[PDB]
Amino acid sequence: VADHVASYGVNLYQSYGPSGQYSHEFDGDEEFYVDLERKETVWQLPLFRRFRRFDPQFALTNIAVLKHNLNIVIKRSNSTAATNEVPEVTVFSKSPVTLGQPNTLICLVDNIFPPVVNITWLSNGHSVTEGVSETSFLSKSDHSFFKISYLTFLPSADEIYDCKVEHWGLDEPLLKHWEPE
Amino acid sequence: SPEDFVYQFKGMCYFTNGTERVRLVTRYIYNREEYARFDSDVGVYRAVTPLGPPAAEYWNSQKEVLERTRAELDTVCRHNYQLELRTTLQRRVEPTVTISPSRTEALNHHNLLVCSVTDFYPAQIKVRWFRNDQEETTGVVSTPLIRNGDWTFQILVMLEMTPQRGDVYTCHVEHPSLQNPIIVEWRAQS
Amino acid sequence: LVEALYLVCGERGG
Ligand SMILES: *[C@@H]1O[C@H](CO)[C@@H](O)[C@H](O)[C@H]1NC(C)=O
Repeated sequence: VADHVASYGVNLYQSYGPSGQYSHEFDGDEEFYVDLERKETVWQLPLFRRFRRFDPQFALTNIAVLKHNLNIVIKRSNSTAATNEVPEVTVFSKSPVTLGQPNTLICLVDNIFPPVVNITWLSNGHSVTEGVSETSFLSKSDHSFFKISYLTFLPSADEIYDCKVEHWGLDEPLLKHWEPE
Repeated sequence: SPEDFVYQFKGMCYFTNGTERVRLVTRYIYNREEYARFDSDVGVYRAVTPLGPPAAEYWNSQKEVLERTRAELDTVCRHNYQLELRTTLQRRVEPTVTISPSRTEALNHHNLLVCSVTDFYPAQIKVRWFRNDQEETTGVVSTPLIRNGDWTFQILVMLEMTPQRGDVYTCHVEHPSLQNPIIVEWRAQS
Repeated sequence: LVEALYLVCGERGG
């Protein structure tokens, strides 16, 4: 019931990989994430890169303590492993669809856990890499995550799509079809 | 399917009425269970589950850690808010409004006009349907607020209607980014 | 002027 909710520290660290994530959020959106391998802060808006600065090193130091904590809690819990969840996939357009007019398809993968997923796009049954993009893992009060993938595209009557989601919580790859009706 | 051991730490700030009321909550999670936390409303670390006593106890036994944490309400929450105030909180992106017919698939023996309000921010928004000189209250259905993830929102409001020559429909949209409301019109039969 | 962050507390290692 707060006017605003912020996570000035969404820290994640997994044994699988191993891998982790460091980002800040405000009212459910990602302000930035720290490329852990490159030690570089990646803000999500021009407005942010222009007026704010965050030292990447801080992300690395925190993540290091999380690794320290995880190992200790793995032992304390007798190695209780994470439970896989079933992802909910939803595909929709960013702008009203008008043939010939550049647009962007949005693929939302909800209730993700653990945070390990493969989100790719298909164009008329073929793998599509160009114009594809995605958010980091956004947090959820229930402690699961959600990630959003993007596909810039030219609306065509001769072209259809599918958002392909791969997660251990799925018996097999999931396909959510979409086309300019 | 490999086994995964996940750890999560969340440093969260809750704001109500500017910085009149500010609440700090740090959460330690193992997989999906928050086993320990610190909430500024109480002021001390708490084992939320039997997995946290070793943690809460360790941290509560250290004076500087308790104080330092308590102080984060200011050094972190209130601090960042100031940066949020001249950036996020003043960000304004006007919505583009569009009206288009239902198509087909049957909207329930009753046609449909779709008023799509797209790419706006912040979330606060008001959309209204008019039929000539009267406002439509019934037959209006809206999708929940939709988060695109790129710091923009979208929302769709359909109106159940029967096309009749002469009738005119308009979608009125109110958002904090515009001094005047956006008004789009659709004329039945033409 | 620069962003602040919470420091995750470290569990006691034995
Ligand atoms: C782990 O094992 C120890 C000793 O066998 C026991 O005291 C504790 O309750 C167990 N915890 C879990 C989560 O299995």
